[PDB]
Amino acid sequence: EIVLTQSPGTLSLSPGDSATLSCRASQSVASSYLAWYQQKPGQSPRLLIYATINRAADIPDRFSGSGSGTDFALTISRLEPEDFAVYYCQQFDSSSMYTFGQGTKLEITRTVAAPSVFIFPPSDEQLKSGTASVVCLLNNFYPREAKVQWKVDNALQSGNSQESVTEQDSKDSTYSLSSTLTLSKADYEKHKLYACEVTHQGLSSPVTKSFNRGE
Amino acid sequence: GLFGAIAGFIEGGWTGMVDGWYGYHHQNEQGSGYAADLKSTQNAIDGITNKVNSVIEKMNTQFTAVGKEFNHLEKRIENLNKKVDDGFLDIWTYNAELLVLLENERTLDYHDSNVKNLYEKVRSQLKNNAKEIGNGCFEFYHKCDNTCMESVKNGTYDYPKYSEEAKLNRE
Amino acid sequence: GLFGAIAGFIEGGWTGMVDGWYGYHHQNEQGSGYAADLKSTQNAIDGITNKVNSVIEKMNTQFTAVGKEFNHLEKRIENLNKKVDDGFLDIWTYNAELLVLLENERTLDYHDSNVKNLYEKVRSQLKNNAKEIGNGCFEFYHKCDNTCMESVKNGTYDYPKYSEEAKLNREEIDS
Amino acid sequence: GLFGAIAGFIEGGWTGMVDGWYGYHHQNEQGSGYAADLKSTQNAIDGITNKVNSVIEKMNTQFTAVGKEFNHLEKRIENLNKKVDDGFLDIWTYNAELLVLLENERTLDYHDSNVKNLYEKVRSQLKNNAKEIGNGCFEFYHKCDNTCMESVKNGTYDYPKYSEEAKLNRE
Amino acid sequence: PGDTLCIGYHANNSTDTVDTVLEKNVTVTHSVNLLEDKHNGKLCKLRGVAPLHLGKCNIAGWILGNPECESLSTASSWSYIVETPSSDNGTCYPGDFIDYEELREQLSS
Amino acid sequence: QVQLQQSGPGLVKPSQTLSLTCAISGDSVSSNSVAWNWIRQSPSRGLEWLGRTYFRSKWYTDYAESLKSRMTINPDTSKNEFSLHLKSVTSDDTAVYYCVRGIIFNWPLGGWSFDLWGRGTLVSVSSPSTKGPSVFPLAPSSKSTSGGTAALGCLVKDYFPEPVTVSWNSGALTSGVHTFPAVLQSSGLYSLSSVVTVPSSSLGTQTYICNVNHKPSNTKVDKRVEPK
Amino acid sequence: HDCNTTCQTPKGAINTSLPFQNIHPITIGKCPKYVKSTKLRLATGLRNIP
Ligand SMILES: *[C@@H]1O[C@H](CO)[C@@H](O[C@@H]2O[C@H](CO)[C@@H](O)[C@H](O)[C@H]2NC(C)=O)[C@H](O)[C@H]1NC(C)=O
Ligand SMILES: *[C@@H]1O[C@H](CO[C@@H]2O[C@@H](C)[C@@H](O)[C@@H](O)[C@@H]2O)[C@@H](O)[C@H](O)[C@H]1NC(C)=O
Ligand SMILES: *[C@@H]1O[C@H](CO)[C@@H](O)[C@H](O)[C@H]1NC(C)=O
Ligand SMILES: *[C@@H]1O[C@H](CO)[C@@H](O)[C@H](O)[C@H]1NC(C)=O
Ligand SMILES: *[C@@H]1O[C@H](CO)[C@@H](O)[C@H](O)[C@H]1NC(C)=O
Ligand SMILES: *[C@@H]1O[C@H](CO)[C@@H](O)[C@H](O)[C@H]1NC(C)=O
Ligand SMILES: *[C@@H]1O[C@H](CO)[C@@H](O)[C@H](O)[C@H]1NC(C)=O
Repeated sequence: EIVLTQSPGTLSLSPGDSATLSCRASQSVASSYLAWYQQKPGQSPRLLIYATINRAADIPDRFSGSGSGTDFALTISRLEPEDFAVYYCQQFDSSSMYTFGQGTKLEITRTVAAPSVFIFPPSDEQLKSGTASVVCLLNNFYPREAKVQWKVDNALQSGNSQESVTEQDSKDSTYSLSSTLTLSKADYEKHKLYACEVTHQGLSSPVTKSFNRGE
Repeated sequence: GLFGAIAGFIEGGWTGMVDGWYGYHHQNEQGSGYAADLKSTQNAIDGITNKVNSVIEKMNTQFTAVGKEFNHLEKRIENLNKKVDDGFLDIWTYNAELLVLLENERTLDYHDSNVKNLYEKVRSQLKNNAKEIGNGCFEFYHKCDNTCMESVKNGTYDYPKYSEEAKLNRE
Repeated sequence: GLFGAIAGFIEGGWTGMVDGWYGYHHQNEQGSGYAADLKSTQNAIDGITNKVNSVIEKMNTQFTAVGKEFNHLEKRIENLNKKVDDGFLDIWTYNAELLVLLENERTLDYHDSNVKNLYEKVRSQLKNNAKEIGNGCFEFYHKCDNTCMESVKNGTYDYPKYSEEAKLNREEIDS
Repeated sequence: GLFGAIAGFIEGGWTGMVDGWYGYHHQNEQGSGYAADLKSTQNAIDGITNKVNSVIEKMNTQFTAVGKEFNHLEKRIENLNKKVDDGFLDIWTYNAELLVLLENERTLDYHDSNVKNLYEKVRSQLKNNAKEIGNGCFEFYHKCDNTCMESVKNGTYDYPKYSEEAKLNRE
Repeated sequence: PGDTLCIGYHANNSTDTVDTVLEKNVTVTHSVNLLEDKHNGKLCKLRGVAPLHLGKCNIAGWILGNPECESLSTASSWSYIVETPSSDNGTCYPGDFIDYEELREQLSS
Repeated sequence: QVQLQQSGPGLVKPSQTLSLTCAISGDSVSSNSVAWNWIRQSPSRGLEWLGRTYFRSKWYTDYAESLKSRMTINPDTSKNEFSLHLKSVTSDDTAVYYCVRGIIFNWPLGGWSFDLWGRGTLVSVSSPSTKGPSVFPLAPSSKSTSGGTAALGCLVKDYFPEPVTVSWNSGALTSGVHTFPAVLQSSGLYSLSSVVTVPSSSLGTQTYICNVNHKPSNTKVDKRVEPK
Repeated sequence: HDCNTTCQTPKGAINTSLPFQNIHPITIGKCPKYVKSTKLRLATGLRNIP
């Protein structure tokens, strides 16, 4: 019944900066029954603020909650490196008892960097078994927002490719992306030109890596 | 109490309703259970929280040392200093004692008022579609599903909707 | 008052009912007369007693002599001792006056609450078998002998026992 | 408030009613408009005026001079003198702040009481000759001209006169 | 035998009692304490500045330099002075310390 | 002080009843002033509260109206634990499940908050039986030059269940290695790609081998990658 | 002993924010008001009736 909508989805911010995370509800929320949670990478959630203003146990002074009625907020005054985590708001009503938000990610990063792109045709070993996987690789880019489309004989593929994104790197804070175009051997040999197009913020114009079957 | 609801026409309280201070207990064809009214609970919480803070924080003192030292030829002003210290002790003890005595009565009435008013908001909605069976309970003259229950609590019970069915069941 | 019963819808009080603070005045075939509701009276008594005691008891003092004597060269601290006694006088006077004012208003509202609460109990017992004629009385729609009266004053009024008799005498007057 | 009329079942107040604190707003065949109930306003005024005066007038003080002078060898009784001043300062500031806080709550509860008490007086006159439509309004089941309106406001509504007419309009 | 809906309030295992103007020992579901009746039993640093402990001496002996208080390492600042009920190493040569009480009120901090 | 230990099957056949238990240390399952909950976390459906159990001289339960039919929470006072029972399990129910405590009505005042969160038990539901991985090479070449370095890798396709561990040259090469998280293919099996960047001069002269371990099937594969 | 406090009494220190105390009338610092009371308990909830 009561839907909590946080914003922004991802929040890019350098260490030491001041962050404000908002949480807007579809209806009025009881001030006392609203809470905040922090989920560090790989660890379980952890109570950060309850009753909209009250820090939980062992919570540094950097964290402070605010709001009332429909709109709430969570402000961090000075970001420590250990504050790279996901933050969730949570509310209670007597109809939809416990509802959360989709959570804001505090991506502690900057310094945009474009990806190097590599393409890998299917191996002859895999073709013998009847399947054909073409892998397109995006290496060490930032930010994550990147478009990867497939063109087979300059016809745009759709619904037959899976992407994967690595977690944020610990040294240069970049990402890596792999898109795998999986189709049958019959469809693979039915065409000639296999291309992978990348549209990223760091690239002035889209970048295409391609090859011809049997080459 | 003064409003005559808590320990009054509502005999006891519910150890089951754990969501808040005031709420409802329903049962119908499709289940039963407790549910607290958060609108009135939050108002009491926000109100009581402001009341405790007003007593604590309207007390502000400055740095002072009470220890004064007087020799054997100053027994007069030593007894004067004792009269001042003993004078403040008598006042602050009588004030704090009477304050907590009086405001504990007021706070228990405030919770009695909220239960009374929460009861009247339900009565003035179910004018004759439900039966005041006493003990702060209403027996409906119609089938009230979980959709209908959430509307009485919400304060949006549709009287003209169920007036048709409740008229004939009253016989 | 605040609850609108003392000098409210109940316009006056009774001198003939000397048994207690609150009570009943019945009128039926077997007789009439006053009688006090001891349960509601004993509560007001115990509470008011605890109120007056808590205002007197929480005042505890020690053995003190206020008489301070100073010579003609100690006029300064002589005025300081005056300021101390005069300061306490202004405080204890303003506190005592405001305490009696505020709690007398509360005490009178406390009786008003109890009278109103007694009427609501009798009304919530005689839901359909009696007629609220105002100013604190109920007209019965059925025979109510002394056995019926002492069951209303005591809290065991049997509604289904007289529900049928009162139902017939009700639509008879509606015509 | 406690009695649950102001900000309660009477959702808001009227900027139009400029004659008093409490009053009515009728709507009948020959007119409609605001009008204050002066018997309930005059009592509220006399009550509140007596309360504000009783707070001020009980503060009866005497001619006094606080300024005391002490040389550099009397810093012990000087700090005693400051402990008396800073001590009286802490008592009067706490009492005054708590007096205004606690008595404002009683004042607003007093108005809420007078509004609910006025409503419960109009309801006891129009027993079933009018429909309690909530929001502190009555809808009449019969023709109520200004002679009838003025009879309710001043507290002389003749029930048997309009009981026959209202009997048939209940339908 | 129809549907019902009751209005009610909270109750728990709470055993706390409060005193009201009309009734003593009133059991409530929640309460708070306004009176502090606990102490750590240690003379601490007031205003973050440690106090001055005189040990076996009193101020007269400390300020004049009684041979027992020579071990008292005098710091540069303190918030309050600490004596003991058994401190009696003051004026070892009998006499009158003039304005002794006023000097204490000057050295207190 | 207070601790929560979870246990239960990590894989569920996609028709049967999901069962999980949560044993408590330090606090009491039959304690008042608290309430014991279950909450799951799926990347598709966010944080979902499931149900709660509390004892107030009597056992109560409250379930989410989204399921409201297939979930049950049973306590056990003799062992001071409480368990979960989610019947008619589908792939929507694949998520990480937490047991968690509610602490409402403490000073400063009121407010239902979750303070104690269990470690978390990931419960996947899947039809396929345990199956080993196939490993194919991602061969570099000229035209794989992006600047002055090239990229090569290994494709670990069609294995079940999680996880696989991919190391390069038995751990000798760690700089520039990206082992992507596994993706769930439509077949029900998983797929995983692992890449690494090396200078172009090393292709024809060095030696690069990726190592794949799938211990749930006792499968270990070592594959060499050579250019075209 | 080594500890910080805003209020100090002869028999020990008081770390508190309540307006009243009954430890010792002789205090040094921004201290609460000493009172002869032993229990000043302020109710916040309802009258408990299970
Ligand atoms: C409302 O107004 C009428 C005016 O007709 C008041 O009626 C008179 O009341 C007095 C007592 O106060 C009687 O002595 C008169 O005989 C009544 N009639 C007349 C024509 O004066 C009436 O009292 C007012 N309402 C209230 C509650 O006093
Ligand atoms: C208040 O109660 C104190 C503790 O006694 C216990 O609790 C009360 C509620 C009763 O159940 C009693 O039987 C219990 O022993 C008493 O020490 C104290 O005297 C009581 N107060 C007064 C004014 O009597
Ligand atoms: C509850 O009341 C609000 C009042 O605006 C109304 O909008 C809503 O439809 C009602 N029902 C529910 C289920 O919220
Ligand atoms: C009076 O009250 C008691 C207790 O509720 C009850 O047992 C009794 O029947 C009542 N009536 C009389 C006449 O005692
Ligand atoms: C309260 O809790 C105690 C716990 O020791 C229990 O023994 C007792 O029966 C409980 N009583 C009530 C009235 O809740
Ligand atoms: C006392 O306060 C000072 C700051 O004035 C701080 O450096 C010190 O660590 C504190 N000591 C304790 C025991 O808290
Ligand atoms: C005050 O005392 C409580 C008692 O447990 C302690 O937990 C708290 O840390 C103390 N605060 C300070 C500032 O010493």
